[PDB]
Amino acid sequence: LLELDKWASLW
Amino acid sequence: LQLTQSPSSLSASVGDRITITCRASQGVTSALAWYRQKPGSPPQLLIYDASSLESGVPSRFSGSGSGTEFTLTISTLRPEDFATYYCQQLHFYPHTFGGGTRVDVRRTVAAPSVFIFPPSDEQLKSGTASVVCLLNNFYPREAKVQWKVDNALQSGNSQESVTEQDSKDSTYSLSSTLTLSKADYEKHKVYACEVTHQGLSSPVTKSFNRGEC
Amino acid sequence: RITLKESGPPLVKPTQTLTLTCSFSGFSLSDFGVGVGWIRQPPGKALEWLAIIYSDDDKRYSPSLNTRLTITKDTSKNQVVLVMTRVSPVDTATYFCAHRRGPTTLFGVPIARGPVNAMDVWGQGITVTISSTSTKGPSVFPLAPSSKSTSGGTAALGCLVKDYFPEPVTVSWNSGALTSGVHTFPAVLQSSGLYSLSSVVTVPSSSLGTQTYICNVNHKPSNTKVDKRVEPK
Repeated sequence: LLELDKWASLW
Repeated sequence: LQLTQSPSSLSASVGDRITITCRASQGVTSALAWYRQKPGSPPQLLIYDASSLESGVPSRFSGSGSGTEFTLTISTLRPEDFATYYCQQLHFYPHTFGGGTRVDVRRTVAAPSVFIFPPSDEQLKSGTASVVCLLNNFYPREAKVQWKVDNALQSGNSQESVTEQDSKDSTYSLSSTLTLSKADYEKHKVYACEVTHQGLSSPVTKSFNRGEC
Repeated sequence: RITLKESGPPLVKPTQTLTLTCSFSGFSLSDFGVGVGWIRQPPGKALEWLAIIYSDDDKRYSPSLNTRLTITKDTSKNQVVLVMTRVSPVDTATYFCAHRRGPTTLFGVPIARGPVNAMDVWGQGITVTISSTSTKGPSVFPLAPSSKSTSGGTAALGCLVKDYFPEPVTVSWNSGALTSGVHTFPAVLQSSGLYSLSSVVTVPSSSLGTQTYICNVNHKPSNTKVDKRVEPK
């Protein structure tokens, strides 16, 4: 389970 | 996750259109960049967000893909484009790079000339031995070299070195060096390196019998 | 506009701690979302990502290297620092710092992700070598022309330059008279912690009896110069 990048959840 | 880049190496000439691709173990949306690295230089950004041209980057570069398959494309190869190319993913930590794709000048396939050099007596006196195998002026860059001593395959006691592609004849050269203690060297008779390359019909063996005069 | 420069020690000993600094201009680390990262390239190898720090002091490290890596920043000084504990010879590389853009913001709110997905600008790189060894001059041995080294009308001869530290070593043939057909290979760092290289040239075998070939080796680091005459087996 890789950590998502800082902005992975930004449009 | 891992980033797999294809091909590892490709040959091209000026004005060529080439295409490098990158596959990811998992979906990384569009968080994919491409870099060009000239020898001795730091990488330089070409494409970000998978398809966006970096301000200041020649229009000949272009990128495409989302999810897991990505492709960089140069439409008209220029001289300064003979370089190595990398992709990076920035969707997950850690930000993985690909393995690289070397892009060299294309030329006529040329089989390596193969030479072997026994250790010198000078060196032997010192107490070590080094047997050198030269592969000279070949193309393309892919070469496999094996060492056999009395038919025993030598694994992990030799080191290879390769020149940069020659600016005139556009070939490579490769050295392989087997290193043994004097003692070990003296227990054996037959020293052989075997060479496999695209321009050889069959693998070439170059050998000598130790202490033969 | 944006410039980054790495600074640090060229040589570090094993088990020691390596501290590297990025000094930048053209951006500020108080810019929103801006990051600074570190990447390394081992000699002859691909790039490896090491760490990143953001303007909010958010930081992330490579999992394989996490334990040994610390990243810190000083916004006022325009500097970022990477610390690596417990170095070992694996860690010999060229180390780069790079800038990562923050998101598109309109009036202070982020509206687009896209610019973030690259490291835009990189520093020139700083090369660090981890060795325990001490300055030493090379031994030069002849690679001598022979039947085993003759193909058609052409022969190969060369010098093997063995066991020296540090880089680099410069090699010439015949006092500079012979340049054509010469290949000097890049050095390999051996298990010793000591470098080795070889220089070879290909020549007419007609000339072997007649002509004399000498290799000139200079290792400025240890003030060692050698002239080695190479002749047939």
